[PDB]
Amino acid sequence: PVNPCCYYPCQHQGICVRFGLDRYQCDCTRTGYSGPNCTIPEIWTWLRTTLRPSPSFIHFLLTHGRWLWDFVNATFIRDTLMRLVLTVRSNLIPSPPTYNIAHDYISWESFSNVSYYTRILPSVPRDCPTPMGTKGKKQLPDAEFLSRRFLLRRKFIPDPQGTNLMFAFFAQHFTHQFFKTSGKMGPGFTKALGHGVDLGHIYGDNLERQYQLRLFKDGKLKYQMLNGEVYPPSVEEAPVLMHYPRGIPPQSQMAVGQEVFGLLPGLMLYATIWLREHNRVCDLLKAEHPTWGDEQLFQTARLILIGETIKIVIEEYVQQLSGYFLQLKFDPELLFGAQFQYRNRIAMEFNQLYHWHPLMPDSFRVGPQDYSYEQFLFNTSMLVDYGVEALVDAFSRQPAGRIGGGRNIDHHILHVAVDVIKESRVLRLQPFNEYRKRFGMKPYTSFQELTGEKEMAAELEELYGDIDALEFYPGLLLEKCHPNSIFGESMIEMGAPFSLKGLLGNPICSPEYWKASTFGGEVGFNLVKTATLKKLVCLNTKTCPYVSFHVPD
Amino acid sequence: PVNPCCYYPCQHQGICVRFGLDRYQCDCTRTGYSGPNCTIPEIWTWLRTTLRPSPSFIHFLLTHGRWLWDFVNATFIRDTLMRLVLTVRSNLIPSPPTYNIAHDYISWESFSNVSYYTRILPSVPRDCPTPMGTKGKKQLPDAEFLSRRFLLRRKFIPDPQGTNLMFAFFAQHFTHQFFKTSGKMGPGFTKALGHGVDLGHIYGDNLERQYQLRLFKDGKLKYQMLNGEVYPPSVEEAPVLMHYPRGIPPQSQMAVGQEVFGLLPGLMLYATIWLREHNRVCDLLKAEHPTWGDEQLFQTARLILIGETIKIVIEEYVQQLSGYFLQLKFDPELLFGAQFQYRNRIAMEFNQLYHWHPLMPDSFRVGPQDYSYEQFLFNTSMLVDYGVEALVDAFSRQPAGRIGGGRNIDHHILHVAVDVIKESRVLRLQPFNEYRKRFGMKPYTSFQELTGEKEMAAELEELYGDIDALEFYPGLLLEKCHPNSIFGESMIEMGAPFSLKGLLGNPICSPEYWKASTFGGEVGFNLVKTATLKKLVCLNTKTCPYVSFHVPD
Ligand SMILES: *[C@@H]1O[C@H](CO)[C@@H](O[C@H]2O[C@H](CO)[C@@H](O[C@@H]3O[C@H](CO[C@@H]4O[C@H](CO[C@@H]5O[C@H](CO)[C@@H](O)[C@H](O)[C@@H]5O)[C@@H](O)[C@H](O)[C@@H]4O)[C@@H](O)[C@H](O)[C@@H]3O)[C@H](O)[C@H]2NC(C)=O)[C@H](O)[C@H]1NC(C)=O
Ligand SMILES: *[C@@H]1O[C@H](CO)[C@@H](O[C@H]2O[C@H](CO)[C@@H](O[C@@H]3O[C@H](CO[C@H]4O[C@H](CO[C@@H]5O[C@H](CO)[C@@H](O)[C@H](O)[C@@H]5O)[C@@H](O)[C@H](O)[C@@H]4O)[C@@H](O)[C@H](O)[C@@H]3O)[C@H](O)[C@H]2NC(C)=O)[C@H](O)[C@H]1NC(C)=O
Ligand SMILES: *[C@@H]1O[C@H](CO)[C@@H](O[C@@H]2O[C@H](CO)[C@@H](O[C@@H]3O[C@H](CO[C@@H]4O[C@H](CO)[C@@H](O)[C@H](O)[C@@H]4O)[C@@H](O)[C@H](O)[C@@H]3O)[C@H](O)[C@H]2NC(C)=O)[C@H](O)[C@H]1NC(C)=O
Ligand SMILES: *[C@@H]1O[C@H](CO)[C@@H](O[C@@H]2O[C@H](CO)[C@@H](O[C@H]3O[C@H](CO[C@@H]4O[C@H](CO)[C@@H](O)[C@H](O)[C@@H]4O)[C@@H](O)[C@H](O)[C@@H]3O)[C@H](O)[C@H]2NC(C)=O)[C@H](O)[C@H]1NC(C)=O
Ligand code: MNH
Ligand code: MNH
Ligand SMILES: *[C@@H]1O[C@H](CO)[C@@H](O[C@H]2O[C@H](CO)[C@@H](O)[C@H](O)[C@H]2NC(C)=O)[C@H](O)[C@H]1NC(C)=O
Ligand SMILES: *[C@@H]1O[C@H](CO)[C@@H](O[C@H]2O[C@H](CO)[C@@H](O)[C@H](O)[C@H]2NC(C)=O)[C@H](O)[C@H]1NC(C)=O
Ligand SMILES: CCCCCCCCO[C@@H]1O[C@H](CO)[C@@H](O)[C@H](O)[C@H]1O
Ligand SMILES: CCCCCCCCO[C@@H]1O[C@H](CO)[C@@H](O)[C@H](O)[C@H]1O
Ligand SMILES: CCCCCCCCO[C@@H]1O[C@H](CO)[C@@H](O)[C@H](O)[C@H]1O
Ligand SMILES: CCCCCCCCO[C@@H]1O[C@H](CO)[C@@H](O)[C@H](O)[C@H]1O
Ligand SMILES: CCCCCCCCO[C@@H]1O[C@H](CO)[C@@H](O)[C@H](O)[C@H]1O
Ligand SMILES: CCCCCCCCO[C@@H]1O[C@H](CO)[C@@H](O)[C@H](O)[C@H]1O
Ligand SMILES: CCCCCCCCO[C@@H]1O[C@H](CO)[C@@H](O)[C@H](O)[C@H]1O
Ligand SMILES: C[C@H](C(=O)O)c1ccc(-c2ccccc2)c(F)c1
Ligand SMILES: C[C@H](C(=O)O)c1ccc(-c2ccccc2)c(F)c1
Repeated sequence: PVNPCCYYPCQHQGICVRFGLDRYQCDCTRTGYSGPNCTIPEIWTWLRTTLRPSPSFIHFLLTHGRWLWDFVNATFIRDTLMRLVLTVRSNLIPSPPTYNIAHDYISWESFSNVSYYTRILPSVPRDCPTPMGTKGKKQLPDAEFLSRRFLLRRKFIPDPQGTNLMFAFFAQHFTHQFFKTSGKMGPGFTKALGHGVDLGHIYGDNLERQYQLRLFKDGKLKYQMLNGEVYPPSVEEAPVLMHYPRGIPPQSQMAVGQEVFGLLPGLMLYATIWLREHNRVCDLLKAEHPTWGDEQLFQTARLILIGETIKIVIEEYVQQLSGYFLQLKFDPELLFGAQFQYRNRIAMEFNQLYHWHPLMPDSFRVGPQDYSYEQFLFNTSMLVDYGVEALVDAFSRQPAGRIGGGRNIDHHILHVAVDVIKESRVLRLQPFNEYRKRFGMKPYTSFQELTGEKEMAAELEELYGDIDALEFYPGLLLEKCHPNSIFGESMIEMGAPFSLKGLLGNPICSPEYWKASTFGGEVGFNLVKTATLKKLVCLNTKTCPYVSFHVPD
Repeated sequence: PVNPCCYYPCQHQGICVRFGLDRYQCDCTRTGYSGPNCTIPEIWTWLRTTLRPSPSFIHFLLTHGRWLWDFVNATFIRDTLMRLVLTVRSNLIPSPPTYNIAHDYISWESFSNVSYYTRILPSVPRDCPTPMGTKGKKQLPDAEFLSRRFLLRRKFIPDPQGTNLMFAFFAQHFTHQFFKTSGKMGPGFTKALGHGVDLGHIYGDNLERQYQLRLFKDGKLKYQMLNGEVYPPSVEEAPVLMHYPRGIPPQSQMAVGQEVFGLLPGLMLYATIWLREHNRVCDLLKAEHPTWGDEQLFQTARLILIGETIKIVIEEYVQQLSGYFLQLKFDPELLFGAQFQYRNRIAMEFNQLYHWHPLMPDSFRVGPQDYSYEQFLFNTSMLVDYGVEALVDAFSRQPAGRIGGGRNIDHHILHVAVDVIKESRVLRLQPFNEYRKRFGMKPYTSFQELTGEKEMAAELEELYGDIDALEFYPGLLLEKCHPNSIFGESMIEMGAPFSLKGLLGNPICSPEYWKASTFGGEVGFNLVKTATLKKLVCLNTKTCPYVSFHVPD
């Protein structure tokens, strides 16, 4: 008796449940559809899907007609559209969360145990005929071969949207606060229990670590002075676990919230900027509240930095990534009149989707000097040698690589993609086409439709045998990009829901928290409301360099 | 300089914040008022409070005109009113939670660390002139004296609403799943991390314990047979820590989710009933899903019992307690059109308010036998000696004591009340009158108004010196009771918000979870929708005894 749920019979978010020895039933509750397979639409459902323009057409609208968008951005329409974007995208993410690596069904354990990443679609049942369900071959393509053939960079392909390394390192720094897969527990488990923008990559993911990083004076974080500049303290002064190669003296190791940030100067650079910002805010708070103790100063500054982070991510980071002419806006009040849960649980699919390694260049240019990967990775003196401004200027000027399209991952880090594919099979992620449907898109009917070309498509078809066997991550990276864009429609249609839900799902965005008193008053509240990448850097450096998520002109 | 917030200047939920060396500012955001102290109403705010009838009047309407209610209860008006009750009561509880014993302000730590109970009103600042703020004497009345004088029972006072011991033990059993103050960490901390109806008192508050309790076959819980009846297993078979007097061997201990249930036959009675219900549901589930494994059977049965619990608590437990002619209803769908957060955090005030020791009798009667506290407490054989049916019958027949009114706590357990008062001072809970205002009532202007009499009021005035110095717990237990009611209005006006938010705030009540598939299909969903105290007992016992939360007529 072949498990009927292996055919993914239930459509439009209907839930497949096994009944008896060989039957199945689809729970169509609130899907907007009825029938054995949740395929019979109600009137409003049918109209909505019949009138909704394609993701590609909407993408076109949002990236053309600057004159019209400028006009619209200056009106209430900006708010109307931002609210629509927030609600429509977020609603595709279940909240409270549903499944995890252990339970392909709702359970109290999945709801309460936050050491688990959640998941949007249940796993491919273990008893299915093929690894992907019922389609494809008995054995999936070799992960290594797949990576060498379709993901390995031949010649660097710059991002057409002008994205730079300042952006690339921000993305890596930012995402590493909520993606922290546990080596000890295995795939499907995380150590970032905050499951969102808690800034645990600055303050630590646990209390004792936070306490080791804190000065416990004026609400500040410990630090050290080098060349008259402020930097994170060494592991000697802040006895915290850091992942550095054996053989590196403790005095040369910097201690920050995230244990892996010693890996790249680009990561430690952001750790330095944010640490400086935290202490700068502590100073502003104390001037306003001389009676406050160290604890309240520390806690309030953290809330302010969380807000500054979400503000910058929405209005500058996502703005650069989307390429939209619509001026995005971070305003929690846009959701006060809607039904929305202020909670977030990080999905394993979101983790996979965010492996944007193609962004990394062939080498790292700092002024007239060109640094190789061996001169960059784990280099513990470069940040201090050049200082914050110099590195920000260089990273802001160097272009990052295009993410989608294929063949654009530097050989130095290709092994990461190989492991992502291997872990996807351990997590038993459903095929790319099933995720397409889950996020409102039609499944691809062939590999040529996916790639937009013929040679790679033919080889993929040979390897996978069926488009319905194509895996999640490979599909995301091999999909044809939007015209002159950094990646394809799926990265946007699937990634936007996860990202936006994770930003606005934060408790500081709730009516209960979003008030001036939460941030120590008007001064703190305005810091959040007017935060900018430029101010983040320049209010914390001697001089102000070129700073942006876009390469200069 | 005297801390200005010691005067509780900000009204209507405005937040008091210290500015400069001696100033304060009230954050009136979304309170519906403006002005230095949030006292100037907006037009709609003024209308709402002017047309709003008093709690006493509303109570009258709900306990009179049975003929009218009988009509209402059979129409959709029942739903309209239940939704109104749910939303208006729940809106008084902040969500996400705000403060805790360490932070009298919003912070990421308060939001994320669930080992802390939350609190609704901040503590009395440690630097205030008097223990309660600015009113009263420099020293509060001795806790032991206060208890002896006003809380000690002199003559048993039965509850005029007919509440029985079956109800009392349900209340004790039920609340002990979310009130588990940590002896190690101290006041302000809890071990019940589920913060609500997770049934941790049946399955254990931690995974390791749950695993020792589970059979790992058919999704069931371990059990043992005695006199042909099913009971919880022994600690020898289920190696779990249970709090029993030293000298009682593991083979003679019963292992259940909550460590302290061996203390009373009444507690183990419910532990036994729910254990039998769990395994019963597993049988029903397996019949429907023969392909399911032990894990899914166990998790699904747990979800069903959670739903059954909420159903019985709202429609029978709270119904009995309220004495309303309005037929309360548990229907999550009532809130699907409203803005509501599906989460809960247990408040320290809710813990205090739920110390209903007056309910306990002078002795426990089982048929012709009358057992004393010395014979009842920690009795290791009574449950098995009599069996479930006999104890349910006896407890359903014996009257429980009136909660409010004062002087009704049996001397055997008066020490608990003494400790509650002492814990209250450690927690630095604000005065009863501040809580009255926080929950929408006018503060009492004198002790005579509070008690409704002259004798106790006169002595209370002498001891406290000022009505605004009266503490939270004593205030709840000494306030005059509603006509022929089990307690006063404050217990209802303050208790209803916490209780209802805790019941509906459960994730199973969310649109995401409230579906047939969550409970294994229609059979499981109906078990929840039709749950009853009588069925809970009789579908798990040989014979059907008198079972109710009210003594027989
Ligand atoms: C979140 O969710 C994750 C995933 O579930 C949790 O992972 C960890 O917790 C699990 C439970 O502790 C770990 O499971 C392992 O199970 C092994 C097998 O043990 C079996 O259970 C008992 C063992 O007890 C037996 O009897 C006596 C009684 O006193 C006992 O002393 C003795 O040890 C004896 O074995 C028994 O019925 C069986 O025969 C088995 O022994 C354990 O050996 C192992 O130590 C562990 O407990 C799981 O491995 C943990 N780690 C991971 C990554 O899975 C995580 O804890 C959850 N987080 C939270 C906060 O809840
Ligand atoms: C939820 O919230 C509660 C309440 O905060 C929290 O409670 C528990 O956690 C804290 C922090 O771990 C415990 O702290 C206690 O106090 C001291 C900490 O003082 C330190 O001071 C010195 C600094 O240490 C230096 O750093 C070196 C690093 O290598 C170290 O080796 C040396 O010690 C060195 O001196 C030091 O002198 C001292 O030893 C301490 O490190 C602890 O020692 C003490 O044992 C306590 O842990 C709280 O007590 C603890 N429990 C309570 C009830 O407060 C929970 O953990 C939070 N829960 C979660 C999930 O976050
Ligand atoms: C835990 O609970 C169990 C019950 O489940 C306790 O055991 C029971 O104890 C009672 C009294 O201690 C035993 O009483 C039985 O019936 C009569 C009762 O007394 C009669 O009524 C009054 C009281 O004196 C008098 O007017 C009458 O003349 C008459 O004495 C008693 O006399 C019998 O001898 C008989 O024991 C009951 O039998 C017993 N049940 C069992 C199965 O043991 C147990 O003690 C308790 N543990 C603790 C620590 O107290
Ligand atoms: C960690 O990062 C540090 C950067 O802060 C590294 O250091 C710097 O390393 C560079 C490269 O080795 C070093 O370069 C000096 O010498 C260069 C001479 O080479 C010239 O440029 C071209 C390269 O061959 C030729 O075309 C040209 O003819 C000439 O030969 C010169 O270009 C540089 O400007 C510079 O003078 C820097 O001096 C180092 N700076 C410091 C502060 O020491 C360090 O090596 C990294 N650590 C590790 C282990 O890799
Ligand atoms: C020089 C650049 C660079 C290097 C050496 C690099 C290295 C790694 C290594 C090593 C791993 C872990 C792999 C394993 O197999 O266990 C990993 C994981 C990961 N990395 Mn990348 N990474 C980037 C850039 C780099 N990453 C950029 C740019 C981003 C974009 C946001 C990114 C995002 C991720 C994500 C997301 C993970 C997964 C983290 C987790 O699950 O713990 N990264
Ligand atoms: C026979 C009767 C009986 C006994 C011996 C009993 C005893 C105790 C003891 C001892 C403590 C812990 C006190 C301390 O000072 O630390 C405690 C706590 C508590 N009890 Mn009563 N208790 C009841 C009945 C009893 N309780 C009933 C009935 C209820 C009503 C719902 C109730 C509710 C509470 C609550 C609530 C707590 C606090 C739990 C927590 O903070 O851990 N109960
Ligand atoms: C609903 O989904 C099932 C499962 O894929 C579809 O397939 C079933 O019905 C077909 C129609 O006769 C049979 O030919 C298939 O063998 C059978 N497969 C299984 C797994 O039972 C079914 O057609 C779908 N029905 C609708 C109305 O869409
Ligand atoms: C706001 O609340 C405060 C505190 O209850 C009120 O009290 C302050 O002002 C009074 C007016 O003269 C003084 O008599 C009090 O001593 C003073 N107390 C403090 C906190 O310093 C104040 O009157 C209220 N103001 C308004 C506009 O209602
Ligand atoms: C109501 C007015 C409609 C005008 C039709 C606009 C046509 C836009 O056409 C768009 O062109 C893009 C490429 O440039 C494609 O990628 C989109 O899928 C396609 O819809
Ligand atoms: C209310 C929001 C409306 C957004 C619609 C903006 C879409 C911009 O549409 C633009 O209109 C121009 C007309 O001169 C065309 O020339 C451009 O090709 C087209 O992209
Ligand atoms: C013309 C400008 C319109 C701006 C509104 C865009 C926001 C709607 O975004 C929509 O969200 C859906 C669910 O996530 C997706 O399935 C659609 O493809 C996407 O276009
Ligand atoms: C038509 C609407 C008329 C509204 C009349 C406003 C009445 C509320 O009046 C307010 O009462 C408070 C407490 O007594 C005072 O502290 C405020 O200063 C006062 O403005
Ligand atoms: C009885 C008349 C009641 C009128 C209700 C007042 C509505 C709120 O009116 C507001 O008052 C503010 C203070 O000047 C202005 O700044 C706002 O623009 C205005 O909308
Ligand atoms: C829609 C909800 C309506 C609630 C109103 C219920 C109030 C019951 O009101 C009752 O009406 C009786 C009339 O015969 C009087 O005799 C009772 O004294 C009075 O309490
Ligand atoms: C006549 C029937 C009326 C049913 C509506 C009752 C529900 C409203 O309940 C109200 O909740 C408020 C907030 O907790 C309290 O302050 C009010 O005193 C209370 O009556
Ligand atoms: C605003 C816009 C949209 O909703 O279309 C949009 C586009 C892309 C993202 C996005 C952000 C991070 C990873 C992947 C996708 C996003 F979060 C929002
Ligand atoms: C339905 C009614 C109301 O809201 O008035 C009501 C009355 C009393 C309670 C209540 C339940 C447990 C402890 C304290 C109060 C409750 F939860 C609900």
